[PDB]
Amino acid sequence: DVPTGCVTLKFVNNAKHINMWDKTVLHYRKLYGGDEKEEWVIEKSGNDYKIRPRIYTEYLYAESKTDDPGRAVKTLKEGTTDANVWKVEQKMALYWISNVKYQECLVISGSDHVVTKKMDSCGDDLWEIQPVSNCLIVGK
Repeated sequence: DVPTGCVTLKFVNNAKHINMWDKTVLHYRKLYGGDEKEEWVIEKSGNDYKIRPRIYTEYLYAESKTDDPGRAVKTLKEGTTDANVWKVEQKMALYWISNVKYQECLVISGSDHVVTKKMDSCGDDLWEIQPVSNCLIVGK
């Protein structure tokens, strides 16, 4: 079904991969839609999944309130969170991703924001999850 391990995360409609900032701000790392093939790790978490970049042990999560461009998604450097578990579901060769806590689809916006958005269905906002052989997950 969903590949676990090292993957690339590419939003189909935009051709944008999830990229991250080089330097952590406060307790979080900012993300944006970019064109570089950033490597991420999908880990099984119960019936659902957690997501982290290959080189940092920081878990993808969704913020607690919705902003103008949508509910911001970033990785958690310091602290704890309840919104770091992701549903990842196959639709033929493509996937849609949804935050479990808030039931909102992960998406890259037209302005390159990485956000979740409540939709009747995530099935029109699909991701390309291409596995990356030679997967070196950094610990700490």
